[PDB]
Amino acid sequence: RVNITLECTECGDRNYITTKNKRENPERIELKKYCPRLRRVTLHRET
Amino acid sequence: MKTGIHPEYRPVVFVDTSTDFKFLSGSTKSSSETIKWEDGNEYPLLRVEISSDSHPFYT
Amino acid sequence: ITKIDKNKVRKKRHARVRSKISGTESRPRLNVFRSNKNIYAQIIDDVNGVTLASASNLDKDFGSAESKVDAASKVGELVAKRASEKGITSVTFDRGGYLYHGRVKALAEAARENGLEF
Amino acid sequence: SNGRDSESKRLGAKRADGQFVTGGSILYRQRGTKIYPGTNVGRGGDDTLFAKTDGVVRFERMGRDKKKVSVYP
Amino acid sequence: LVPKRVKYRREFRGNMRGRAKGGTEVAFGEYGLQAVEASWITNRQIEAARIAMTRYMKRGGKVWIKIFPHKSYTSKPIGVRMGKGKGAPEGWVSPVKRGKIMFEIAGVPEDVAREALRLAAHKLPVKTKIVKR
Amino acid sequence: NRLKDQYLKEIVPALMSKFNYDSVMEVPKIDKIVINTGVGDATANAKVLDSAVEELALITGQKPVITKAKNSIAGFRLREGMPIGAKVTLRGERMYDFLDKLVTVSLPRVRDFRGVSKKAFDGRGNYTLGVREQLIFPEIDYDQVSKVRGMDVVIVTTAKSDEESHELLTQLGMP
RNA sequence: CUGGUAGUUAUGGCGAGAAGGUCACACCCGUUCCCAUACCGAACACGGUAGUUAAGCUUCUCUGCGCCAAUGGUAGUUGGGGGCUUCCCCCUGCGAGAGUAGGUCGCUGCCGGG
RNA sequence: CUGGGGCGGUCGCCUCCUAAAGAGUAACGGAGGCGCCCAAAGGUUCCCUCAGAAUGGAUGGAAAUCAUUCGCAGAGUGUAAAGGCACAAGGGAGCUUGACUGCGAGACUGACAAGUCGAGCAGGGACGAAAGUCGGGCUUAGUGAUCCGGUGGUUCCGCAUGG
RNA sequence: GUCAUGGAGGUAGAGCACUGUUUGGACUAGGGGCCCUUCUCGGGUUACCGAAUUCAGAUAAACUCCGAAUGCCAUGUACUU
Ligand SMILES: [K+]
Ligand SMILES: [Mg+2]
Ligand SMILES: [Mg+2]
Ligand SMILES: [Mg+2]
Ligand SMILES: [Mg+2]
Ligand SMILES: [Mg+2]
Ligand SMILES: [Mg+2]
Ligand SMILES: [Mg+2]
Ligand SMILES: [Mg+2]
Ligand SMILES: [Mg+2]
Repeated sequence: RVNITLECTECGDRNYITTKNKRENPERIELKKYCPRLRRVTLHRET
Repeated sequence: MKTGIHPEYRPVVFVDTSTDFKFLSGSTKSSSETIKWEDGNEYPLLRVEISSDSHPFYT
Repeated sequence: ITKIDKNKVRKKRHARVRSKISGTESRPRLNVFRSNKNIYAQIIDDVNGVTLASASNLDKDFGSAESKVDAASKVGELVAKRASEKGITSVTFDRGGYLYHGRVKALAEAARENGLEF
Repeated sequence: SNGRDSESKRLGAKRADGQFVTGGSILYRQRGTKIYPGTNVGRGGDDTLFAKTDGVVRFERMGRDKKKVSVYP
Repeated sequence: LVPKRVKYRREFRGNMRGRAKGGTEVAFGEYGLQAVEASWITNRQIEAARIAMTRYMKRGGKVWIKIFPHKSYTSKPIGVRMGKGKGAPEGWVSPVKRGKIMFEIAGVPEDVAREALRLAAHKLPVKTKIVKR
Repeated sequence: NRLKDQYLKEIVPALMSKFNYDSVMEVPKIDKIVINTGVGDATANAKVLDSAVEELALITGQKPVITKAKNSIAGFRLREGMPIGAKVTLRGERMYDFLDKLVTVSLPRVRDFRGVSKKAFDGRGNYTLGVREQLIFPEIDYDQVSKVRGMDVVIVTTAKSDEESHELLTQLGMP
């Protein structure tokens, strides 16, 4: 289990830190999160 | 009843070979054999070992 | 073996619904009761504990249906109308514990089609 | 092997029955619902009961075994 | 007499204010030994009192012990200063409050009952009265 | 449909006339037949279960539901979840079909039988037919199967007393 | 009178017994359609009304269990005093829990049909 | 720190008893936990009810999986304990990422540093027919300041001026 | 400060509804002594043990179906200060 940062795919910035178990979730996590820069929801992916 | 989950329920006639009785009762496993009884409503056929009528405990 | 009392278990589900939903003078509860035969609607204030508008499948007005769903649409149409006449607009739908699906849905869809804002 | 204890968490009533409160006033700090959110009262994430509007606090019986706190303007 | 197990190995000494809340009227027997003042009764004292009673009755009649030593007590050895945590469990006591019937006997004549009970009373650290149902 | 018809034609009055029921509603009927397999060995190998389900399906003409263990038991080497045994609930026409094939074709394929074992009523009104082996049922073909497992057949009645139940199972034809 | 829906710390619950039904309400009959089952039209959903009050429901009866509950007394105790003190006693005010006399097989709305 | 000091033990955080029916309250007093975990064990919609026992039944044993009955909870609630929870806060399933961004009347706690709760507003969403709920998890542990360094961003500054 | 009114809170006491500790009796499934073909499987035996079950009776800082006095928070158009 580790700290993770999600990067906005459009915005570019990474203003979402999360955590995951990297044994159970070895792939890069993708969540739809609001991007404040774009002021809309965007796909965010683990770095 | 869900579809594409269970096998066929298709009707079928059981007949004991010895006593030579016949009755309708739906089941799996066709075998593909014609029947005499109610041939209009054609069903498969199943040859069977002694039934209730035949078995000696019963009769 | 014991037969389950369908209304007992229904009334249990209705409690779960009435946990979040309660009529107020500004915005009352459109409660539905469904039988094997016919359906019934009441627009209620839980604060006062008084039924305002109400409508059944066996009132002298509208006594001609094809299916129980069509019958239940006539009730929505009538309870909406009778409510508008009384001068009440915004209700909240109380499923009564019934799955929001066949009849009870058709009662709501219909009531909602007329002047009732939910 | 003993000698440990956590900091006391100052639970319990923070406003009196019959006292006027402003919106957001914490009424009761508690673990779980010793007392339930009544009318114009909210339950916070840690079970803290707070007034949602200004008014007078009233601790009331719910039914036999339970208790609620309400805020009446 | 020792509890088979206890939730807690160490326990407050407690107090002995008031009349015993229960066991003040003789219940199972004809004659009873009643505590007149409060005291801790140790399991060693209950046994000494039991054997004194029972021996005089010569395995005749019945003897009910109505007190049980539920409460542990601890001690520190000699040559040990104060502090460093509570002492090890040493023994078992029954806090007996005034009015508590401690022993009951039946199935012997008054004279023998009254004698067995005085013999028991002389093993107990508490002023006693003999009472009959 | 061969047996249900019979149950509605000349069991109901016959059985109502025997006990003197006030209404025909009081007459005992069969609610559900429930077959249970009980594949415990499955804790070792899962493929053993797949067969035990597929074979049980053919017997009932209705895919079963793989029952999963409730509490962890070291003795049987068992832990929460993990599939052990398959259930299947027969109701309505497709049930009577089974009951018929159980009393007409299936049971006289065992080595012998005493009959409706008086000892095998729960005391409420329901009968549990303990089935030794699965080659008793003609839709199985033992020349196409590996292991026998066995089976458990539960017959649930509306009956109140074993006496009332016994009569119903008897007049339905069960030995 | 009955169906719906509320309030009220079970005096309202549980259990036992009895009666009732085309007006409802039920069970009940069926799976073509919407929709269902980790299998099952059991349930949910839909369409029916041959059969039945057996059950639920409704009404009535009962104190067996529960629940409610005085008065009196007692324990405890604020304050004020005394002792011989593991503790105990007196004055004043408050005053349980248990037990008991007793109570209860509910009460109070709004809407629809009769 | 310490019933002299040393030796031993302890040092922060959570729960309970001590604690004298608000809150708080000491001891090298009595008991236990923590330095995480979970992509669902979060959100929402819908549906549900547990432990155990009795009786009957193939492998099958005291105990596996069926079935009926009785069962206010004798279960469960990731994890100690306490307080809660059966309109469930417990158990299934469908869709999801609110385990959101900007905040925040007002309160609690408190020497300070910190800590806690928060309706509601705006943006843009998830689930839901709607009502609505959602700023992680039944609640309360799971953490560590400043300084200094690293990385990403940036309508800021740039020592004459442009860099 | 007192009076009146409302409220939160589980101590004293009490109780045994739960959890732990516990006595006696009745009941009763097992197990252990004692012979029998016997595989002591089951009888005929039993106060050698023993888990539930009830009847009566105790007990608790970390038990509670209950529950004070006080103290505490507040309100008052009350009386004093
Ligand atoms: K003495
Ligand atoms: Mg402290
Ligand atoms: Mg939280
Ligand atoms: Mg010293
Ligand atoms: Mg020293
Ligand atoms: Mg306190
Ligand atoms: Mg720098
Ligand atoms: Mg420059
Ligand atoms: Mg006490
Ligand atoms: Mg206590």
